[PDB]
Parts: sequence; C-alpha cells; structure tokens
Amino acid sequence: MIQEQTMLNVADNSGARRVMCIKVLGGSHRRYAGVGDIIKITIKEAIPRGKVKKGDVLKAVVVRTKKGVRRPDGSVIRFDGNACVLLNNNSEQPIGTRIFGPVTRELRSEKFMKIISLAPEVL
Amino acid sequence: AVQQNKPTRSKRGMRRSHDALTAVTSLSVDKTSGEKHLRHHITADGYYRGRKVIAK
Amino acid sequence: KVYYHHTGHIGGIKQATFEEMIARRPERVIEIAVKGMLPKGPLGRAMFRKLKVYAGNEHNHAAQQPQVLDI
Amino acid sequence: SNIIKQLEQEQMKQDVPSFRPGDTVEVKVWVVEGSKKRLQAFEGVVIAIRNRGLHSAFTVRKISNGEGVERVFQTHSPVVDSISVKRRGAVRKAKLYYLRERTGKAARIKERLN
Amino acid sequence: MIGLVGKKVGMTRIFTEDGVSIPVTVIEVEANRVTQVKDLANDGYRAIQVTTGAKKANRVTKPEAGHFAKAGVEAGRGLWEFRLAEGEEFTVGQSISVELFADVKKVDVTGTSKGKGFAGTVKRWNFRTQDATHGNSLSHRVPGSIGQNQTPGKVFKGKKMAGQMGNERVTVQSLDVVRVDAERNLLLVKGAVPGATGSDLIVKPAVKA
Amino acid sequence: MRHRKSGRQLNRNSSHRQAMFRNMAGSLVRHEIIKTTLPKAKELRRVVEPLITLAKTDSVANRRLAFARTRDNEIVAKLFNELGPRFASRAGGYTRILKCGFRAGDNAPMAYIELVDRSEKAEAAAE
RNA sequence: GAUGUCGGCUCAUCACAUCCUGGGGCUGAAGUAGGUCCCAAGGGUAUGGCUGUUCGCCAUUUAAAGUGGUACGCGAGCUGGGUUUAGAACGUCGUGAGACAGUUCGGUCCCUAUCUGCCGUGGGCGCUGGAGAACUGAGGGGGGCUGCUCCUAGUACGAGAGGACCGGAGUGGACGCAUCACUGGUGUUCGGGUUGUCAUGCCAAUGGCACUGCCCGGUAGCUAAAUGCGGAAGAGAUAAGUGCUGAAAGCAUCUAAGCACGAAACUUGCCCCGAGAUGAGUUCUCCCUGACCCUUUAAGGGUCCUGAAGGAACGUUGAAGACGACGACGUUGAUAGGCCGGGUGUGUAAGCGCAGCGAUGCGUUGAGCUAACCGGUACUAAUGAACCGUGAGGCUUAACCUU
RNA sequence: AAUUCCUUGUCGGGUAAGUUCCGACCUGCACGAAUGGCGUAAUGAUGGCCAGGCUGUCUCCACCCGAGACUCAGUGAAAUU
RNA sequence: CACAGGUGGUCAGGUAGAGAAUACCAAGGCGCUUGAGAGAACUCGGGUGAAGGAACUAGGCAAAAUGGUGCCGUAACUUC
RNA sequence: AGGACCGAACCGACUAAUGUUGAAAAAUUAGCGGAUGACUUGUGGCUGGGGGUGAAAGGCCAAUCAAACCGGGAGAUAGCU
RNA sequence: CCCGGCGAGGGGAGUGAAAAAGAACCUGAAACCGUGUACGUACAAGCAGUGGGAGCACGCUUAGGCGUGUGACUGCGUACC
Repeated sequence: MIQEQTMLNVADNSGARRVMCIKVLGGSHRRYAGVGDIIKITIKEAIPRGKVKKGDVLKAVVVRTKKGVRRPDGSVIRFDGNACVLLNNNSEQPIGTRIFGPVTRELRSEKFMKIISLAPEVL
Repeated sequence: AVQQNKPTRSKRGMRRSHDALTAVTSLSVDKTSGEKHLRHHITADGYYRGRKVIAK
Repeated sequence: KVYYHHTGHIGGIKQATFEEMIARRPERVIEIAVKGMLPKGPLGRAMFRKLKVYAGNEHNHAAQQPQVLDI
Repeated sequence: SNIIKQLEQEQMKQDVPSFRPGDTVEVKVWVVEGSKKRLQAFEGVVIAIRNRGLHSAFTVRKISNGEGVERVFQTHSPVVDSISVKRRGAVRKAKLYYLRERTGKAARIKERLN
Repeated sequence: MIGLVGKKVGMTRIFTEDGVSIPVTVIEVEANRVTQVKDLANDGYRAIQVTTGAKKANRVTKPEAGHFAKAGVEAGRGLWEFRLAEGEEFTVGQSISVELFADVKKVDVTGTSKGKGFAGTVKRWNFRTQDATHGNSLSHRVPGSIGQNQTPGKVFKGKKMAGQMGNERVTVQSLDVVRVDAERNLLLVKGAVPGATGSDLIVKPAVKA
Repeated sequence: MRHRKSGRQLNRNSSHRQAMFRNMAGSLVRHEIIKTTLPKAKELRRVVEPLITLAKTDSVANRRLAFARTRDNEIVAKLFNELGPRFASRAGGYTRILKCGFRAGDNAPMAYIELVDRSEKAEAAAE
C-alpha cells in the first residue's frame, strides 16, 4: 500500500477475510501508492468456491484507504479500513461480481461500470 | 580533533579581530535638562523629551 | 587544443573550443599563450599585466603614440 | 493590500443554511458520468463544524448500515444539487466517534427545539 | 518580454462548472508606473524600468527621489528592471496590468525566493536521519562522510551541505494561468509562489520553447 | 525562521509559563508599577489588557465570567470596582512601556510598565 | 615510535573500456525481428525476506535493473551483528594443559578541527571626488535522463502473414525545485471536553496541579504522504556516416584545396551565481564651489572657519535570518502591543428564567470567548542631537577649451 | 538436533520470502545410553520463528517545547604541542 | 567535591486508589545558585503523529498498547 | 504450611533508551526478577598473595584482580633499544 | 593626600645611601602576555632562510655616497636530533 507487506480486506466473493498487497503497480522506485492507484495482491486466504486459491498472485485497484481517497473536488471519502477489488491480471475490469461494504465516488469511469452499478453504495 | 604544531601568537590576535567591541559614535544630552542621557532610553527622572515619567 | 579545466563538478574532463577563445574575448588566445613562458608565480604576474590585446582593430592607446612592429 | 483574508469571506455563499455540529442534514449530488445526468443523496450526521469561505464542506458521516464511512461534500461545488437542513442539533463536543461502528438509529440526533 | 511585479495574497481551492476543482494561488495585479523607459540611445542597454507600488517616503534619499520625480511621481516602493525584444519601447503612460495574460497561457514565475531560515544540514537536502538505536555516540542525526580518501585527497564542489537559502530567484517554470479577472484584479495561477504570504514576486510570460 | 508569528517564549516550558504569568499579572495588581525585561513586559502588557477591556464597565455577572477565564482573587477584586472607572476613557493602551534601559547585573534590555494615567507613584528606586 | 577489517545504515565522487535513448554504417537485413555497430561522461540506473553475509536462493516492479577505482570508498561518521575459545559449554581431538576455520547464548568501541577543503555569511580595503538606484557578461555551474500510446502509417516494402522511422501531441516514471489552499502532520501564544485531589468561606458556577495531567477539534507559519512542475523549439562547430568534384593506379573514393547534410556530447538557447573583469565597467538619480602658516611637495603636516549628499550606532520591529547582513520603520510614524470592524477557530459563555429525581439539558442567545492574518486607530513608546563622511577632487601623450 | 567434513544437505511448512526456525528423510560428521539417553508438567528477566491489539524502530520524515550550542553578560579547561 | 552514588534502628495524618504502588496533600522539608534573551545546526531531555505493522535491525527494543474492581465467557496439555 | 506467585519498602540488574574529554571512576530513566526465604541484614571477630575465600568465572581479597601493598637482596640481569 | 565597602590594589607626598632596597623587600635572565615607537603588510603565494633590492626614520655620515634598524619586492632554494 504505503508500506511493504500490508494485509487488507477482501472486496469480492473471490476470497475470505484478508488478502496481501505484495507490490504497487504504475511505476517503480515506489514504496507508496497515490490516490488513483493499482495494487498487486496475493490471495492470503481464499474460499473453496471462490474464483482463486491460496497464494495465486493477481492485479487489483483501491476501493477504501483508512486515510481516505479523493480526486474530483479533492474531498475525501474516509473509511474504517483499507480494502481492495481484484482486477483481471492482464485483461482489466473486476473479476468479482459483488462489492462488499461501501465504495468511493473517485471510481466513476467507463472501465469501472462493473463495480459502480452494484447496490451497496454510490448508485 | 587535535593539531599538527603549536599555533602563533599573531594568529590569536587575528582570530579575535572581528569579535571586538565597537564604537558608540558619541552621545546624547537632554532637550530639557542639564542631566546627561542614555541614547533612546529614559533616565530615572524621565528626561528624554521633558515631561515626567517613571519616578522610581 | 581544447583549453582543459576541471573547476570542481561532474565526471569528465571539461573543455572549451579553440573557436570560442578567438570568437569571444579575443585577447585570451594570446594571453594564455605567453603566460606559460614566464617565471613561477609573482614575477610572471607582473610580466603578464603589461600586455593588452583588447577586442581587435579598436585599441585605445592612441595618445601614447605606439611604435608599429612587423614580426 | 486589503485583499488578504477578505477574499475568503468575499467568495463565501450567502444563501447556505445556518449550522452547528450535530445538525444531521442531507447532501443531494449528481453521479456525473459520461453523458447522462442522474441524482443521489447521502444522509447521516455531520460530526464536525465547517465555515471555510469558499472551501466549506459538509463532512457527513453516514452510519445508517454496514461499516462506517465518512463523506466530505464541498458545499461550494456546482454539482452539489440541494441541501435540506432537517434536524439541527447540539453536542458540546468536537467529535462523535462512539457511533462509528453502530450505524443503527445512530445518525438521527435531535432538533434543539423550544 | 518583461514581468508584472505581483503580490502573494491569496490561496484557493476553486470550482469550475464541470464538477472539477483546481488548487490555485491568487495574485493582485498592480499597474506598472515607468521611470525613464531606458533605450539603446544610451550605451547598449535596452530595458524598461517599472514600479508597482507606493511608499510614504519621509526617509528616502534624494538619489531615490529624483528617480521617482522623473517617474509617474508617486513616491515609489522601489526599482525593478526587465530586458525586452522586438524594437525600442513605447515611452508614456503604459500601465501594464491584467491585459498581459489574455494570450499568455502559461507563466514562468520568478520569485524573490523562499525564506526558510537556516535550511542547512538534512532539511535542505532531504537526507535520512541517523538510527534511533545502538547507543550511537552523540548521534541521532548526521549527514554522512562528504568525500572519500587520499585518492582525490580533497572535497569536491557542489556536494550537498549546509548553508542558508540566500534568497536568490527560483523559477518554478511553466505553470498555467487558470483565469484572469479584470475589475476584481485577480490573476489566478495554477501553481505556487515562493516565500510566505505577503511576499513580493515577479509573474512573467513563460520563457520556454 | 519564525515567519507570520507573534508573542514570546521567555524562560521555560508551558506548565512553568502559565504559573509564572499567574505570579506576574498578580504582581501587577499588587505593585501597580513594575520594571522587567522588554520581552517580559510585552507578555505582561498582552496578559492584562484583555482582562481590563471586559472589566471596563461594571457588571457582577461579567465579574463571575472574568473569574472563569482568570481564576485569581487578587485580579477579580481589583477589576470592575477599582480598575473599571479608571480605564473607561480608553480603547486600548490601558498601559504603556517606558524603555528604562539595560540590566545592571548583566546587560539584558529592559522596559518599565506603567498604567496609562499613572501620576501617583511610589518614590523608591527599582532594578 | 601504527595505512585498522567483514557485515549492516549514512553520505558519495572520479575513468568510460556505456545498462539505455539519441545520429549512422554492415547483414548470409526486404520491412518487422534478430545478428553486427561506430560516435558519445551528458543523464536516469528499484524493493522485502532469510543469514553476522560480500556472494546465494526466493517473491516482485520498470523500457531498464550498468562496467572500473577509491587505506580492496567511508569508527579525527555510525554499531560490535561477526571474529566471540576474557567466559562457559555441546560436538570433536589428546594421558592432559589446551585447541578447534564444526557450533550455539548475550556481550564495554575514543577525539570540542591548527592549517587545509566544502557550503553559507559578515568585517576590512579598492574601483581614482564622493554618494544612492537600476544594470551588462569576462567567467563558471543547473537542466541534459527515459517509457507510453495517438497522429505520422496497414503505406513504401514482402510470396503472405506482417509491415518501416523521423517529426508533432498529451502524459507517466526516475531525478529536482518550489508551495500550504486541498488532503494529512504539528501548531506548549485559539475554543471545547474529562478523570482525580487540592482550592475559590459555603451553594450555583470555577480554576491551580497530575509530561502541554489526559484528550478532541485548530489559524497563520513551517512540512510530505499532498500540491504545482522542468527536462525546449532554434542555432552553430561537428562526430560516426551518405556524398559530391578529385589523385597515387586515365577509375574510385569524407580530403589535400573545396562545399551540401549530419547526436542528448562540445559553443550555446532555457535556468542560476557573477565587475577584484588590477584592460576594477556603464547608464540614471543626488551633493559638496570658504581661508592661511610651513616643508620633503602629482604630496603631506598644523590651523581657523567648517563637513553636504550619504552612513552607521541607537529605537519599536519584519511577510528576512545563528551572528549579522537584507527589509518595514522612529510622532512627518499603521512599526509593535493594545483596541475596533472583518478574516479564519470553537459550538451556543457567565448571569437569569424553566423542565427534570438530581446530575444536566433547554428558552433567554443562535451565545460568549479568540493566536500569529487584513484594513483602521497616534491609544501607547521610539527627544533635540552628537559622530564617520567636507568646501569640486593626480601626473603625462594625443583630441577640445583664445590653449 | 546445541552435534553435520560437504553445506545455506533434500523436501514439506509459515512465508510476498526463509542461510535460521519447525516437521519429515538419510543420501547418517567422528550421533549413542551417568562428560548419560528417550520423554515431560510447572519454571527461566533463556534462545529461534509468526499474526494480531498496539507502536516513529523504520518506510519518509514534519512540526512544537526546554536545558546546553547559539545571543547578551561572567568566569575559563583538555587530548595535543 | 554542596557528587543525580552508598548506608542500620523506631514512628505512622487526609481524599481517591488491591496496598506503605500511585495523583494530589495535613505536619514538615525545601528552591539541589550560572543568569536573561533567542527558540540556528546539532546534542540531550520532553510532547505528538496520516497510512502501514516490524516492512527497522543482529534482534518486536524506553518505543507503544496492556494493568484495577465487577460481571459473562474460557483451549490443548498438566505432577490438577 | 509453601526454597509458590504480582508487588512496593528493602536487595539485585536479563533487556531497552541515554551517558562515552558524563551531572557521576555504571550513574540516570523505563521494562525486570527476589521481597517470609537456600532471603534481606546491623554489630562485633577472624583466615593474608600461587595464600586465603568461591552454589566455579582460573571469581574475590581497600570506587582495583588470570598473581595485593611496602621494606630489603639490588645499581637483578642488558647478546637490546 | 587621591580613588574605595568600612575592602583589594597602585599612585602622589614624605623617609633612606639606595625603595631603578617598599615589605612575597637580596641583584635578576629566559619562556609568557601586553604597551610605546619606527619601518612594513590590500598583483596578495611553500621550512620563512639565502643571494639581489626601491624606500623611510634616526645619525650635523667634516654630506663625500656612509652608520644604525627595518623593508615593498623578487632570482634561488625542502628543518635539526
């Protein structure tokens, strides 16, 4: 996330409990992520009927930061916790069909029509 | 650290040359008394621009 | 002949063209040509300070009456 | 000049309803999107005081259902559509934190009334 | 082309219709009052001398005052000058203000620098801070060995060490004009101005190709 | 460095600084005329005047309020009754600093502090 | 009579024999792609694990994960983690003491800088009469990196699949500078809350003290994690290289004369320091126009009258900083503190009425209280001076002055 | 394994990883039954590894406060040489 | 050495708090003498932290959290 | 009851932060263990240097310990500097 | 007799051959730090010396090119045990 390791919350029907950031993407000589950022996750748990199994490495994007997230006005949606939606590891858009808990309104783009049309928040 | 050799006595007066006490460019007396003054502060009898202040 | 120096920064020797030293400040090509021909530090600094070249065909010693010399 | 610290007050909107922290409110806003205008609201309790000239915002905390989420809507933004006051409450404290995890009947603090 | 000597005055998160905000720095445009309009009549110098402000001038020297006498006779705050291009200058009544930025899209911004006290060891140079552990001898903080050894046997020029800011210029380069405002007299620039607020600046049309 | 700031830190930590000011503003009501270091006289100036303003006109409820902000018995007995009719004819500068000179024991620059209309004064010397 | 190490943090710098872009030659290279490759120090060149690890293994980013040196960089920088058998003791060997390149447990590590450098900063002198203001560039460094896709372009070319590059464009990444409105940090000169004991005679109300008692919100300031942003079009001198006209050898050819094109390096442009540059500078603004004795006299010494312009000490002080310098500024003054209206902070003071079992809350009041920020206000303190600086300021050749 | 000439053995495990650590195996250093052996509760400021409450040790460092430095004032060393 | 060092016998006040911890405090002692101003690097002391959670390091180390009374609820193993 | 515990006084010092020409010839602050016991601990006495004395480190013997201090052999010896 | 706390310390005035014998009293070096004067130090550079030397102060140099001390500056140039 901002540091090396970082467990953060499952955001899809893909797994269970926590899943681990191994790296940030979208540059190098990075330790730390920006607001708009893409994270690299290993599934540190999994669920038997999920899309994935323990220790498989996939791509992901931010849905909560415990600091808070911002873009349009610079105003923050400030959360209880960090959480991450997995992407396809090369082919983009989410892999899970449900978001679990609240979302930002900084995610509102064509490549995210999948995750924002869900009912728990920002419809 | 330490030093290589014993320093010269001309060095001790050179190192002190800029740290020395500098001239006052003369003095003040009152507009209003035969008492002498201290430039831009007030005497015990208040004399600066006459009147009276601070009679301690 | 590229008038070599290393003032204190950046890997490399640093340099200056033959072309600058006549095209800009045209005195300098003669100054640092006679310079190395003079003795040690101080007396060569007193020898050196007797030469002037100026920019060229614009000298200011009209009033001293210079004796022309062909070499 | 005479411009410094005044230009914040000069920019500041004058039809915006009056406030104290613990006032609950509703922020009404747009989804924005690629070409089609739809609306949405967010309700809760505002846990803290604004008034920042142009930069003023309702930091509503939502706490109705699920895990806590705080939202900051800047008032002075053109896509911020409408503002009902609803209840305007008193608390004599700067932060509301003990309600962060309880979201059930938690964002409905009283009108101060007669 | 010259600058408009501004004042650092204001900072605003500003809105636009489209639901976007822009962080901005807000500048009071004052008018240029000329002194002499220096041209290449005299020596090789070609530049225009401009005064943006006024002072009481009860303590000013008569050498500053004859300067101001030949000017717009407004006891000026002080003297700034700017080199110029495309022919000799127009000499009377010029009053250069918000109109300067109507086709100038991006500005360079030349401050009077940044006023950060000592700046000095570590803070200026974004160094690491020495270990908080091991019982380290009179060290919770140290810059590092600044050379190596006898092999060069010296300390090289331009290594990062100590010193004050020394308030030179600092150009940020090429930050956007967001808006210009006649009547209110605001130039809103997208980027920051050097120094604390109430500091002087130059705001000049951008230098870069 | 200290850009865009005001006021002064004197000699020690905050727990000392409040406790020192309770001594020093109380001494003001007890001696009426004091001498101190010039930084020390500004913080002395800046402590007392706002209390005077509140106290400029008499009011028992505002005297209860003044005892709330500044809990000293000396200051709340002088303010309103004694000091209220005194400073009524001013809006700031209830007191003035007279730059008396440098400190004899070392060299620190001093100012004497004197209530604005002070004309009755003690005639012993101070240092 | 002392050049003293591994491993690990900090901080580097020089050689290019270049990890890479950038210009170009060959190809058994059509183009793509690979192979071959000269020029070139300019610039960028990643992080966690295990172990005391150089080196190993493993997971991962990015277009990318360099070559060589430095008392095998760096204890007059950092640490013993190791060497650890000062010390047990396991494993091993010898009659044994003791040892072990087998092993495990924690474990004492110095120096305030003389001259010297580096960065920052003042004093002293000089710029030729002096003074105050802008200023030119002799010189010398910063930036110089590098990916992406979009057009260029499905086109030349190739059997077909496929398929050129430069140039324009926005934008990331490294690197680097500035910033505090945004988002956070702190904000011991702002409000509020809360446990305890001590206190205001007692009650209502309230505060000292417990790390700023603890704790939350916080202006302006500073600051990165957040904010803005360069990395350039152009020019010349070229490199390697395609040539052209052209020889030794009737030709060919980048060569000798000659001339077109030809890279981030070099001279630069864009950026910054910079007149002591002793060939010490210009342009603008200001001021000084009295006198006698003597001697060596572009001269100095004594003295009367007399020292402006300008300076500095001194004073409050700053949007400037260790000291200073720089800067606002001294009653003609908004400098600073107070104070008033406004800014931005806090959440409706104390007192009074009331509901309520009382704590408390609530109408009165949308209150009171308030720091650095802005304008006003002379309310308050910065007196009159004195002092460094003086009465038009070198010889000599040529030009001008009756000269 | 505290024990291993080679060696950071081979493989599983926590693990983003794993010289160490733990489990299994022998392809076993010179292991091996009172310089005792297998196995064990409670115990030790005991050793190695891990996730979490939690944390400035650190990623990556910013600001605030005081005593020295430093300012103003007093006195006044030392390693060395 | 007016050393932030060392040292045996007897006694036992208040509130809150397992209690002679410990916060304040009666009886009682007492200002451990550079000072004042500034609030530079830096040193030591002292306060704080976004997101993370050891990623720091040889090593989860004053870091920091925990701690008391009442109550519900409570594991393998065990010499119970 | 207890060579049980958490824990002051009272005794110590596994680790941590600092001190390293210190405030101090291991002290300060915090974590930590003993604190009814094989304890803590006053007074008075006693053993004397390859000798004592040690729940053993070749420990401890006057802010000293892998060889105390003084008076004598003695101007030890000097293939050495 | 002067300054001063009533102090410390010196001085003047007076005493003696002598206080250039003043009480720590004999006469008094050399390190040591500071004053007074001369000349010198801002085209300015390393064993600081040597070799060459403008100048100036003082010395009536019978003025007969000198003596005395210092010296811009510069050829040459590496301490002693």
